Amino acid sequence: KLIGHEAKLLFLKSFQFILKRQIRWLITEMRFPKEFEHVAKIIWLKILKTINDQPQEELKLQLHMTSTISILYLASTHLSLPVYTCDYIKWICTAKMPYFQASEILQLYNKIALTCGMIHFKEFFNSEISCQGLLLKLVMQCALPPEFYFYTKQVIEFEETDIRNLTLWERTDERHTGRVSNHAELRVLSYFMLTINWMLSFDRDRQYPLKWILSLTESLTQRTTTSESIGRNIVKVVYPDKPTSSDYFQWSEEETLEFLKWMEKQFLPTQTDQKIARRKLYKIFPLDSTHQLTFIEDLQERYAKQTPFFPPARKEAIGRLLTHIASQLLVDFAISKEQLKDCISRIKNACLHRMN
Amino acid sequence: VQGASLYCTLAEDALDLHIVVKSLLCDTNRLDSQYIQTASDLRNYRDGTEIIAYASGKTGSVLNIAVLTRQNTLHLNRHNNVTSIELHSPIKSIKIPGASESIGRRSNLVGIITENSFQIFRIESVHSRSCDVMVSSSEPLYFVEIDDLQVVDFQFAIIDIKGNWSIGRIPKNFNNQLIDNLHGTIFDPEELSSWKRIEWFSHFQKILVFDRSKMIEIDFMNNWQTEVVQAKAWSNIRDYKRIDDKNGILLTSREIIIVGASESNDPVRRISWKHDLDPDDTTLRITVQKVKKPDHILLVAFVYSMRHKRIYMHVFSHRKANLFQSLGCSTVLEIPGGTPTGIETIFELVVDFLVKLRNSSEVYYYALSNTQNSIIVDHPEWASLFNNADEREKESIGALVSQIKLKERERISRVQNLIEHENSHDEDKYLQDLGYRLSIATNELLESWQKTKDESILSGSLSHSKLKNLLENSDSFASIPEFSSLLDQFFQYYQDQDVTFIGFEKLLHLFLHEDVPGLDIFYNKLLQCWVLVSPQAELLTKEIVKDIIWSLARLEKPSLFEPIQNEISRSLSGPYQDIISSWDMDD
Amino acid sequence: MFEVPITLTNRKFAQRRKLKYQYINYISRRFDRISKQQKKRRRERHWRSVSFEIWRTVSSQNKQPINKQKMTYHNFKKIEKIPLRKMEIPLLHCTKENKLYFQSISRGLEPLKTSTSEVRNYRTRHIVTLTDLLHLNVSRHNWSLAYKIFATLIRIPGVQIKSLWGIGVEILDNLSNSSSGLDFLQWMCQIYSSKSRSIVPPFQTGSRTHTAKFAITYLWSSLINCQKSMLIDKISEWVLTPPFMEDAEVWFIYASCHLLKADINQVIKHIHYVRTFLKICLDKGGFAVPSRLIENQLKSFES
Amino acid sequence: AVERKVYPSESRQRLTSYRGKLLLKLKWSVNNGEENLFEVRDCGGLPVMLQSNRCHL
Amino acid sequence: LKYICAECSSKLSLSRTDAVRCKDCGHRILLKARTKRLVQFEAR
Ligand SMILES: [Zn+2]
Repeated sequence: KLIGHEAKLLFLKSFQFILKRQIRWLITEMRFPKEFEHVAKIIWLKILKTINDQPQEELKLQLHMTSTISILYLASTHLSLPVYTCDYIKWICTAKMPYFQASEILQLYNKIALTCGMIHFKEFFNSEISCQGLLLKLVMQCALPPEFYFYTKQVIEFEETDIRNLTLWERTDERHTGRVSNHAELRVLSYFMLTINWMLSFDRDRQYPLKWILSLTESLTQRTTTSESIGRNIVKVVYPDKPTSSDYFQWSEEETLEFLKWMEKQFLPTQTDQKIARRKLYKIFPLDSTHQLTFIEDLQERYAKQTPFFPPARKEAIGRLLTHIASQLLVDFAISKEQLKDCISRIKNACLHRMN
Repeated sequence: VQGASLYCTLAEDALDLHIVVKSLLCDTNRLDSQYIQTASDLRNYRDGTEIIAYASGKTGSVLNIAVLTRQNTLHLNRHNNVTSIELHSPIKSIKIPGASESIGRRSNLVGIITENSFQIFRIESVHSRSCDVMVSSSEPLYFVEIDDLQVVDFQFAIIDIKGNWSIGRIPKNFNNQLIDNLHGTIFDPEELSSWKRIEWFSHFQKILVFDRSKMIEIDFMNNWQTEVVQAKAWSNIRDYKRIDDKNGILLTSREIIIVGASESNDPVRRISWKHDLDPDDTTLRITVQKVKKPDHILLVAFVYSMRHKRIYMHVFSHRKANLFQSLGCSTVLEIPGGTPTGIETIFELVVDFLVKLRNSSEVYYYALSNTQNSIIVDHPEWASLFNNADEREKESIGALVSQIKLKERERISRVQNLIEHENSHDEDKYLQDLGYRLSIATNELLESWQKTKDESILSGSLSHSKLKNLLENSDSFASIPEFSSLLDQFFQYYQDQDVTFIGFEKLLHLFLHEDVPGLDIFYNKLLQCWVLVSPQAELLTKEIVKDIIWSLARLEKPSLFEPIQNEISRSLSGPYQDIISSWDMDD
Repeated sequence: MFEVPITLTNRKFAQRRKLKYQYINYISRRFDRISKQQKKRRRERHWRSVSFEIWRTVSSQNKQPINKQKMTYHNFKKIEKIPLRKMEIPLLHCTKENKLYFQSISRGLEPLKTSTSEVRNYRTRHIVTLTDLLHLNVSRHNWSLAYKIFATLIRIPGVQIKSLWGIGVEILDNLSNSSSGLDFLQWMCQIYSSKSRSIVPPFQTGSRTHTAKFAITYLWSSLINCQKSMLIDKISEWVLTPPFMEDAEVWFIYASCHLLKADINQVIKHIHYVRTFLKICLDKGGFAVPSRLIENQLKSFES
Repeated sequence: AVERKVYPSESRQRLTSYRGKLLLKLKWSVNNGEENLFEVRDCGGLPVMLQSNRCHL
Repeated sequence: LKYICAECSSKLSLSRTDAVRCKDCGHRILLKARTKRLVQFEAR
């Protein structure tokens, strides 16, 4: 029945097909540019041509879903679109961008560096990351006041001097203390954390008192339904490590409610004699002035909830703010606790050393 | 249902829940993916004298730090539950459980204290007067065989160690030290786990010996032994603690909650019934608290874990004529980053207890009510990040804090005047000469895109996306809508073909998560948000909408005419069946 | 933190149970020696027993006598020393985590991760939260949300129907809009009563031996739909299509149908009738403490 | 799978017999009830008279 | 739609090598529905 030994072709044809399917959904539903496509045909063209310039029945192929996302990101980043990995994670974990099947029923940083050596970033594309929108994304993601965008943008310039890249790739696998935390975004997040920590816990002109660290913390902590927070809950549900699942334990009836809403909407994007017996069996018990508020609405009101702006246990407030931020980042950027702190650790010693 | 319509669809009661009320009380390879078998703290009223006197609520606690210590002190109850002043004593090894028992009102309501440990097993007496407590260590016995005892039950010291058990007796007060006879053993080579357990059932010489596989009733002082009715199949004995003056029993096995109790006098089981509560967690223990009233006698069932600080509760009641029923599950949390080693107890419900948590030398009284009519972060992984400072590294941190503080001053005073000039004729001069200034350079790079077009080995030309080397170029305007109009008329200008094209709005979508048509409404939204806060909003929000609009400025490769060229020139060098693998517009 | 209602897993856990029961067998083999494969696990787990209406237990009286020490240190390590090595061979083929797993379960440690805890993943962690919210909302009497939960749950292509009491109480306090209660109950019964291993039973099961949940639950609850009266001859006609007919408790359900029909020589035959099924339910089971209560009632009838 | 009743109209049209199942509770005894075994069997589907107590009609 | 469930009367069509039974009920006996077709009769 099924092909043998050179279904390499059908493999690459369901793969290619599934990719173009995803692009259809990101220009259409995510209002990308038509140019993305040609950028993608070029990159997947490059690596298709490289596996077909190492093609052999002695076959060594590893086209994963991760490869699909990797060339979307790769291509986006040449195009300097302000999209970041966390966009992609949210997208795929939400069953919105098709993924999590072979043809539905009818490691990202590491595979982007991997592809990023597979065909070379340097003399074919421009692999500067869209840094400044990552900053904006980040300050808005906290409720940090717009000064911190320049705060961090400065520390960024201080260590890197504005330059950011996509290969820490030589084919090698045995990596230890050499060339890792060389994927840029992670360093940006690290800088971001550091900034908040130094910046706050060391402005002796403390313009920022003993307490607005607290009010900041609480306006950060208040579980309140918008699209975004609801999303981050939806991500939290598929994030590998506790605690971020104790989190669904602590949801509010409103959070749970918008949850079941999203449930019955995007699990009509569900997957999969007795078959019709369960088509009926399930169709026995029933499948089935605007309220909750927008992003900048919520954002406004926490900015106001702190608008009363105008003592080493504030170090505490610093720490719990940092660790909350951290958590949001871990789920949002699909990495590990221990990964993050490896990076911020390394790069903080990397800042002390290039100032000391 | 069963009795109500034997007698010839909803619950008896309405929907009850669970509230808190808290107080402070005490305060004392590489493989922790497993755990040993240990428990480790008691609180119980015991009768010191008994020259017509009452009981005194005592705590027996553990000072640990360095493993090996034992604490005793009285607790004056009323409501805020306290102490007076401490009294302590260690042993050369590690405490594995402290227990102190009380057989019920058949008798003389009294006790004294006992504890078992890594290579030693001891039992203590006590007298007390004037709020000092004086206890008195009736001799240990270092481990006769080089084994180790799981459980003590208790005037009968009964030990259980990794299978084999012994009944034994304690001395009366002095030097003489504790002997035994009547031994025995359960044993099951295929019980890999080390915990077994012994506890009284009924009262006269009927014990229960347990391992995570089976339940063994052993009637000593006769000769008797039974494997009860399950074992070793779909679930594990997970815990068992004896409820009730003498004749009550509570067993946790996976999800079944089991109440055994007596019948035919001695020696019985109950398949009365059970609830089922839901894991695979090897760590799971139970404890009961009991309360009374006329029409029932209710048991509150606390099953808790070592993995999460949720507490899982069920409720049974004892009707005079050996009768039990249930109602519906309820579960609570409390503060995070840890988990419990002690949960232990003593038209509404009051249930109250104390907990200890993993690796927190801290005892907390808790109290739970039916209704309402009436992070200390030391994540060693993160603080080690946020300090990592000598003294010259404290001031080394303070350095660039000051540096970009005065720098941010430079930014503020700089931009201010540009903000002054918002709509001047001057700023029109600048947006003009700047706009087609740019245009001249943009043409130049388009020319050295003529000269090197024939490459067709890539499609990303040189390095493009810039202000295109004017640094004076960017920074100096202030109006956002006249700068958006600049760009709209520059895109309009190079509308002569073979050019990069990109549409910002559809992309600000990614930013504010709503349709962001104009470049301007983008600035509006941000300015609302940040005018609420620390405002130099007007300025910064302009300065960052300027940075974003720069960072994104679609200055980039020649288009379509040039993708469809390398697309095919590599699409060729790939042979054959891969020339048809390179397939687009599927369906 | 609650049992999951989907088939546990694929993964490692099989090779772990391999190591476990293989080693078990080597130690117990050498142990009977000194006292003188899915299938290896299968034989291994195999040769082993597999004032109110209490299904009373089997108590201690004709059972056994006492043993006295079998197992010193020097003598246990005898039985331990060899099979641990044979284990050293296929331990060489299982994975590092399961090397250490077997190592520790063999030292007598006990793991403190669960099969759920270690089975990582977007989708299952989501199901875990979905089902938690189910069990929580049902504890809370929040039948509406609860219901939404249950529906999105069973919608998911992973959940087996091991969460039926889920509806059987859920849809039961939800008079509101949906066919319910008995609907579900007798549905469950009709579907899972024929042919038409682990990961199983007491509250789910198939034919040939008994089936707690659906069977007895609809089988009384319909008699409660007749306490709705003050129907019966229907419940007792299709109750009166046995056999499993060792379902003694259903014999008592039958006798109950007759005491409820009894509430002229017709009523006689109904009381004669209950008198018959009570003792044909002395089959065994074990109910009704004194049947002389049932029979004092039957004499209040005999008036 | 949960069975359905069979109405003779079906048996007619399918041109098969209309039969109920036949069941036997069988006592397998050894040594004069020293050991005995109850096992129910099925001797095959038994044709049933229409409009009788075993006819669904 | 050539066919009818011999029981629930549900109209249906079939295909080559298809389970013969009501997609709804599952009754494995099926009827062939009569369709518009020209048949002659004399009124004599
Ligand atoms: Zn049909």
